[PDB]
Amino acid sequence: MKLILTAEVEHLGAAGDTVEVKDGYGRNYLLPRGLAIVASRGAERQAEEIRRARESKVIRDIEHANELKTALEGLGDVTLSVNAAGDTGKLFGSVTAADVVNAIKKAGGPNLDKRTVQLAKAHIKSVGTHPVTVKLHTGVEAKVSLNVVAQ
Amino acid sequence: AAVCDICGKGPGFGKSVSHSHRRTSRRWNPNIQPVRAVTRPGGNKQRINACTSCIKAGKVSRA
RNA sequence: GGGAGCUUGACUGCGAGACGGACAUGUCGAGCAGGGACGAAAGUCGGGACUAGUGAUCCGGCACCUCUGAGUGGAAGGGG
RNA sequence: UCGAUACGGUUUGUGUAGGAUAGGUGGGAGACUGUGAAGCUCACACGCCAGUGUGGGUGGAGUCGUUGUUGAAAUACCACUCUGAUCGUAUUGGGCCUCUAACCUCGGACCGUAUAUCCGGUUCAGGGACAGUGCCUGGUGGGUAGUUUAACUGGGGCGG
RNA sequence: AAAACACAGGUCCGUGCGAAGUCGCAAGACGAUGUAUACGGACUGACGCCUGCCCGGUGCUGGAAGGUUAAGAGGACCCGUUAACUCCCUUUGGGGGUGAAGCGGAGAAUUUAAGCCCCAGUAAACGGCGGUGGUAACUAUAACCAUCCUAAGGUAGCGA
RNA sequence: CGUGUAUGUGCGUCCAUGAUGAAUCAGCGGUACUAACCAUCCAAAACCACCGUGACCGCACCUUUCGGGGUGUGGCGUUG
RNA sequence: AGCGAAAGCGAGUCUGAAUAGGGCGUAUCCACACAAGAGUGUGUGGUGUAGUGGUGUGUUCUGGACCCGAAGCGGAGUGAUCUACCCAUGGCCAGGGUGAAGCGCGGGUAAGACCGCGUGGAGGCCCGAACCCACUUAGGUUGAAGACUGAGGGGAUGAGCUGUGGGUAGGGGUGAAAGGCCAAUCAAACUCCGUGAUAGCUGGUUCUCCCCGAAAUGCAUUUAGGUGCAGCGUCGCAUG
RNA sequence: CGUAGACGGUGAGAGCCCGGUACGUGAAAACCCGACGUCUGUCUUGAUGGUGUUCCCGAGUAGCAGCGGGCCCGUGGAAUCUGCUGUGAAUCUGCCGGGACCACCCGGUAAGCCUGAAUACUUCCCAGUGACCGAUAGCGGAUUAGUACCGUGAGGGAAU
RNA sequence: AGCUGUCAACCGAGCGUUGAUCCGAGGAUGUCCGAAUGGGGAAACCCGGCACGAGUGAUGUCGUGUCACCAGGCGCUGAAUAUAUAGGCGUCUGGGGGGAACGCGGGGAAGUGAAACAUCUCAGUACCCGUAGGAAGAGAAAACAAAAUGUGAUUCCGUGAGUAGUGGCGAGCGAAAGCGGAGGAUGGCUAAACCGUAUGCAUGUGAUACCGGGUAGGGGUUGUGUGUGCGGGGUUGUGG
Repeated sequence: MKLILTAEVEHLGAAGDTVEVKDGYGRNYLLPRGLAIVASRGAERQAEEIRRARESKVIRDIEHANELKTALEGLGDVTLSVNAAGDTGKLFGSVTAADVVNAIKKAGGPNLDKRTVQLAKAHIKSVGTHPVTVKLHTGVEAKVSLNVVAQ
Repeated sequence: AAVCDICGKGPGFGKSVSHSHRRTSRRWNPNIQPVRAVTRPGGNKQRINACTSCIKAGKVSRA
């Protein structure tokens, strides 16, 4: 199996390094634990792999960093744009954890991952300060709120 | 376990042929193993039976 | 039957007219190239004095052959 | 722990006379040293009963010039390094100890689930890369099965 | 209808526990909601005196170093066709010898399993359990003379 | 077992009458969780000693003529 | 248009270095010659060769194959209302006896052990009905009955008997084991299907008359009561 | 009389007595089969023909083995087609098929599809046919017929 | 113009030219059981969950609906664990079973023959399983043939041929090409760069920057497609 690593592994390479390792190793240890990605296309497994490595290194949380990030997320109201109807409010699309993460980054600042927000729990179907929770750590909720406007 | 839950590989049927050429019906069973496959990257691993052909072809995902 | 000389007629290759012959096995080989001598010329020999000492067909071996060779060239395989 | 593949650091070659271990053939035979050839107690150890291998201190303007033919002329120098003890990497192998992630657990706890010793999801704890069956493979195999176990014969068998 | 089966009692073997064993392709079940003082299997068959020798054959239980030993990517060599080399004739082309890359065969050296061979156990496993003939062996007799062969020679007890 | 009636006791609340409120702002002990300490605990590395002789050799043999074996005369891989 | 194994050749061809002979072919027949009497050949010249479609008949091939007949084999199902065993839940066991263990009391015992006395009422205990069996006998034996009857007989508080409801199913069940039982059948149940199984074996095969008319031998045979061929019959042709 | 002499019935062989027959006619409704318009899509948002150079031309596939199935082909020299197991390619100087491999040469551009007609059959319905049976025949069944009867059951299964 | 079906009569009742009985086509009702489906069940017989008629002083009753389980779509919900999910709820749409033959795909005997028997045959038969449709499967060659400016999807018939072969080369088995016919009908998509687009990541530094051109500018397709969906401008060899 030819795959390019997303993080540092021993004698397998470094983030972005291409290597051929046997199917069992890749399929059961690397792809699952997200330490590599199969090189479907060289340019892909290069740029997507690098983006994933940097994103993980930036979205890593810690014990005290958990409470610090909870404090940071306790900043204000984020906003997202999605098309709705004339008055119905039935959003043509649907918010995603990626949408909420990027909106938090661009408005508030705090960096974090998709395994933070409880998006479905926060049914977000209309518009307004629909609230969402970023599960920063084992038990560190954060009712960050999220307005909705037309796309 | 002779049917793959992805591709439906059933066991083939044929004859085991002896030195005396006695032909006795036998079965070529697929090599299907219990795989705890991960439908979505989420992580809940649902158990199924998939042929080693599917495991090799990447139709299984043990994420 | 007993002796010596030479030699390799299991003429092997081709084979007479004939004959012995429930269906599945035998006797002469007169002729032909090529031999064997003894010899001298004439001459005789297709293992044994004779009748036993063997096993069909199928399957395959092995040698040689101016035979076929699945489009053609060979080849595999087959055939004699 | 032991293997095999691409090149590879330096000697490693008494053929026979013999500076006398003639490195593989050519360049050779100005190419070789002051921070540094030598002979040396020695660093380091390799023998064909030839002495040898690069040298720290010595050592110091050093070997050489068909040094005499033993054609290959000191392996004192040039390419491939040729018989060749040792090469360090990457590829792939027998085996031992394992790290857990495959897979396994009728070990526990949770939840689906009011009902649940089902099963299946989570998790923990264990095994563990074995085991399990898949393909192929060798053995054992009346446990089961299909069968065969002749005829003559003063009946058949025994005998022949 | 018994002398047979069973029986309570015995002994051996298996079984570390979704055991062994059994029904099932499997899941599962029984075993057992049991736990080696329990289960399953084999034989014997209350109780009493006892169950003597033998592990050679065959099973089973362990393994002694070897040898034999399939399945493989260990693939030398060899063989097919031919890009092309050489030579003969013969010259608007077919006759021999050499033949790379390849791809297509058959494939040897070497290579490790179980089993077998092999060594020790095991007879309440299947099964075995002789002579001499020299003696007073007492001429009712158990030992003794000291004799060949195996693994041993039928021990107590009983016996028309 | 169900509907209607009458009364007897029978007892709800906006009410009324009784039990209780029972925790907070300070402030302590016990879980004792953060890390660390104690009682117990089973070990790796180095470590010694031994049974033992996977390597060695002969040393002695009922004798192969000792010359094949095996055990003591022993330092060893303490290899198990 | 054949010969051969084909490059194939072709009234020739194959075999063969060998115009050497043979094999097989050139329908057949007639004349002429040349030959040789080794059984006749060679050419030459004449007439020109007869298949093939229907269809009748006899045999024959593949089928059920002239018809009947196995025991048995396979596939799929049906059966534990009989019986075997087991599971759940019920029921029954007249009458008498013997008298266990314990529990008290007395002797002895240093004291116990033990021995008597009372209570006790145990047992795959005893005798014996119901009940369940089936040892003997006689009868039945075209029975009253496809297993019984009459006399006796065994067990009869148990490993008992029995009702109801269940479970186990055929190469399987169940079996205190008889190869027993599994629906009057069991050394592999039954029904349907394969299927009109197959049988060198047994049986059967139906009107007539005219002509001829056997064989029971040889050889071979997983053969010996079968069959092939020959021998012997018949009917056609040909020779006579 | 006959475009009617088909067949049946009628008191016995009926073209002319009857139902009919030849030949004519008859659908309100429903269904079917046709066309005829709305309607549906597409093309027109264009058609023409020549040059030279990168990417594309169906991947766990083809191919290769180990074991099989199928083909005349019973593993055979065994192609082509196929199942299961591994191993696993390139995209046109590609790849297959020509019963293994070629200067070869021909067939061409698989690993994703849908496709009428020609074809097989008759539970059922309609109209007919018979050198078919004619009540032990013909369906088991002309009557009660899968009935009665038998068997627990599957099933067997009549007679009239 | 007679009728009230028939065995199959006897009635007593009646109907019918104002059109019956009879025929044909639509409908209506259509108990209970059966896939059976509200639950149960020994099939056809037992017990239940909204609004209405009742049945009143009221319970008790019966009428109509409706109520199985599965999949699939769509809505909610999203357990244990956190984005996130198995599952649960609600609603639509289907499925279930039967049928004689034919079809396709799988499994697959044995009697039997081989005069035994195992290879083989029987036979891919019987049977079994899964599945359709009015037909079904195959079908538009990377095919077959061999040097013919060869045919040109499949299927089905006849031949080829009981041939070539195959075969314990035994019993047996047995094609294909070619040819003659029935029928005729050589349609669309997936790849490529992207036209365009829609949507799932990472942010560099939000400028690569776009209508393809040049020539004005901001903050633009953010810009980068690696992942899909969609109308292609898209799409067969001597090449699109």
